[PDB]
Amino acid sequence: KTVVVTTILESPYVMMKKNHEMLEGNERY
Amino acid sequence: ANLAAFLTVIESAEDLSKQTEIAYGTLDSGSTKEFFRRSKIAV
Repeated sequence: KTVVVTTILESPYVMMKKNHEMLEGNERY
Repeated sequence: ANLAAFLTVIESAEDLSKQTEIAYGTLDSGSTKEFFRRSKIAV
């Protein structure tokens, strides 16, 4: 069911949240 | 000409943080000081 999604941190398309060092899951992006 | 020109002629929190000459403060004990202390945003 789940899809494997590939990305790169090329802002503003994909960028980690504030204090992402402690953030994980789909929420960190 | 320049006299004629004379007569004729902070906007956010980030602009406040950038300006160090202007001083800003909060209540000593309150949700505001705690919110700033526990915040993780750069500004």
